[PDB]
Amino acid sequence: GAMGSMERASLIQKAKLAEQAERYEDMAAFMKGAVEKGEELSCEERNLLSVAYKNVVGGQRAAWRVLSSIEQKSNEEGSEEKGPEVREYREKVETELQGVCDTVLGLLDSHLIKEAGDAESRVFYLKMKGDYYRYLAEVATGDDKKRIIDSARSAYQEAMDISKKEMPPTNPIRLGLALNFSVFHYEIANSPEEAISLAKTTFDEAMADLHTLSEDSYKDSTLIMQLLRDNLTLWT
Amino acid sequence: GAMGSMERASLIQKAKLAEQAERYEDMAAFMKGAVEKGEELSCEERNLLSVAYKNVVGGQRAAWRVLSSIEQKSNEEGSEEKGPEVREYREKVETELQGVCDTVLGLLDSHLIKEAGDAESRVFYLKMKGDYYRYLAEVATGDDKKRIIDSARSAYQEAMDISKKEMPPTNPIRLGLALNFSVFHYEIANSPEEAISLAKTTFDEAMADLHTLSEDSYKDSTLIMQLLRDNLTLWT
Amino acid sequence: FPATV
Amino acid sequence: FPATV
Ligand SMILES: CC(C)(Nc1ccc(Cl)cc1)C(=O)Nc1cccc(-c2csc(C(=N)N)c2)c1
Ligand SMILES: CC(C)(Nc1ccc(Cl)cc1)C(=O)Nc1cccc(-c2csc(C(=N)N)c2)c1
Repeated sequence: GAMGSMERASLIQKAKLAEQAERYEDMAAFMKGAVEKGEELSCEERNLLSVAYKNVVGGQRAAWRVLSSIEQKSNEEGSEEKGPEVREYREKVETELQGVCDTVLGLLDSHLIKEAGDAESRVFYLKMKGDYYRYLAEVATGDDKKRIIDSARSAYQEAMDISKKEMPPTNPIRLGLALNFSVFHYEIANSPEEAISLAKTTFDEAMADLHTLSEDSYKDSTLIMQLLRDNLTLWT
Repeated sequence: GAMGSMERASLIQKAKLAEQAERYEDMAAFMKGAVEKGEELSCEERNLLSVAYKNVVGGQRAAWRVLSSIEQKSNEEGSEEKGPEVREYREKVETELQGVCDTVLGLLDSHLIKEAGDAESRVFYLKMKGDYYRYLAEVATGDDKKRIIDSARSAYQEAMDISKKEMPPTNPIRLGLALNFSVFHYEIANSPEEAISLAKTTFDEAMADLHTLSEDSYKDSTLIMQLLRDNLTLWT
Repeated sequence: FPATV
Repeated sequence: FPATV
């Protein structure tokens, strides 16, 4: 680890600086270094970790989609053979994406999840595990594709079970988990009806619990509720 | 060179794919590989090279500015000591920026400029040399700062002299060179009057030559003329 | 693409 | 910042 000589607190400070500078690869490297110090992460620190890698992998996914689209068109009837370059470069980006996903999954497995006992930490990490298996699933085509999908499903399901037992229905982690598990159903598991049911039930149960919240908690919860509605509108 | 085993044409193809995917670091690496094949660059290839590195260094410059601003505030009277981290991270980004600039300047010196005999290639490369010394000047503070500034000035001046002899006043390379040399005067050389004079004279001489142009050449030239006007409006 | 967080 | 190309 090239961050092994830097203080944990300095890594966290520099992750925040990297965020301000929109240097998300640096942010992710700093937060990986912080995780590798071996201490549990606070709430703020968990969100720095997730923000960093979500931005990095989000850019990779967008690039992969562009290249996959070009590749599929190069393979339509009538196309002019362009050689191996489009496939090669899509493969390059894909391998880099898989590497980022494997890095995050490795941090969760060594040893963030096993030390996470509070619902807010454990659900957050299991959601991340489902998310990064989902990104692996998006590019998977081989003998392992079904197992990658089931790994995402299993992580999301454990997170869901804990969240329903231990968090209120407006908890933003619970809401974001359900949002993403619903997208997993729609886009990965070929289960649009499950996706729609989950989004609707999550939205309605949250609606009924909003009366318990402060103004600031209300803003946080209704933001994610709007994303659930947005997806439902896309899908119906 | 990690691109030494890839065909020149494949590098150019992949640079264009990387552009479509907004993967500008990859684009720059592919175009560096293409330059290192040793052949001269066509017009399209020169612009792929410039687009790639301008995007990479542009992001570095934006990050450096954010971090420099934070650093200067941490040094105002009344600030709470935050330790060495802001300076360290600004230094890290600065060193990476200098490295990119040195890489581009190295490609121009080995051996793009010395083989560039046509005005459109030679002026383009000398403009690039002025630009990347200008970016080095933006972060320079040491014994070498005046020499870095004079290196930018000298490259811009040679490009200007060739452009005035060999290109019409509406040539977009000539216009973009003058735009950037004018910014050099204003922001680097503490010569706002020279900056304003150069922008105005360039604009007026271009205006008078627009009547010679096709519709498409007119669009290209008037686009850069508008940038000259935009700067003049900022400065007056 | 659908929204995720 | 001023425009450059
Ligand atoms: C806007 C959004 C996306 N809602 C969300 C909802 C669900 C889940 Cl699972 C994840 C996110 C979000 O980020 N909420 C959030 C919640 C708690 C802390 C931080 C944070 C601290 S620090 C920090 C930073 N970027 N410096 C961010 C950010
Ligand atoms: C819009 C702008 C910035 N005007 C400009 C003006 C002056 C100077 Cl010196 C530099 C730029 C520009 O880019 N003009 C331009 C001119 C010639 C070729 C290409 C090109 C070929 S291919 C390609 C690509 N991005 N694939 C671009 C692009």
